[PDB]
Amino acid sequence: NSFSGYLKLTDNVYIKNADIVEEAKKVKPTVVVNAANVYLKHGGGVAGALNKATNNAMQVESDDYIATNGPLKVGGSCVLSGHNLAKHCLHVVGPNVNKGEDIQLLKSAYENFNQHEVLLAPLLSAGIFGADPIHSLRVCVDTVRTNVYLAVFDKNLYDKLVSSFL
Ligand SMILES: COc1ccc([C@@H](Cc2nnn[nH]2)NC(=O)c2ncnc3[nH]ccc23)cc1
Repeated sequence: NSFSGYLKLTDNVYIKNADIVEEAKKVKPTVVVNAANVYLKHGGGVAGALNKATNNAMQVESDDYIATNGPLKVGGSCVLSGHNLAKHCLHVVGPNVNKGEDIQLLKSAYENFNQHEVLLAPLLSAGIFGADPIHSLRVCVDTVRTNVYLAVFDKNLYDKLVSSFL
């Protein structure tokens, strides 16, 4: 968990303009969060990038988890191997608001972060899931009580977040 170049927004929320895959390779955190869907199919976005960095080992493990346990619920999570990126990967499902899943479930999604003392994570329900990313950071700040290090890929979004926050 040797994080560098973060800006402290609150007592427990830190932010950096970084690619989460590169941060995971430098820091080797105990937990990296994946922005997953309920069937753990890592087709694009953060999930596709983390899976590609494991050379599809995350997808093969995820398929075995789904065959044995069934899909996750929206707002839910599971802990699987972090492979070469982290000790563990916490796969978290935020609501896809573009598909009618309630925005209220973004709070439930961030509550899964509280099981882990320190996490490297992306913003949840952003990208194709359609939530406003600044709203997602607000929910993160209001819900997560453990130490979260957020990696925001787009510099334009990073600047809007830092301006809206501290
Ligand atoms: C479907 O859920 C999503 C959640 C978040 C996301 C977005 C939110 C975002 N948009 N501009 N910066 N951040 N984040 C990433 O895609 C992302 N973030 C950090 N490192 C990365 N490496 C490769 C991809 C990537 C998309 C989709």
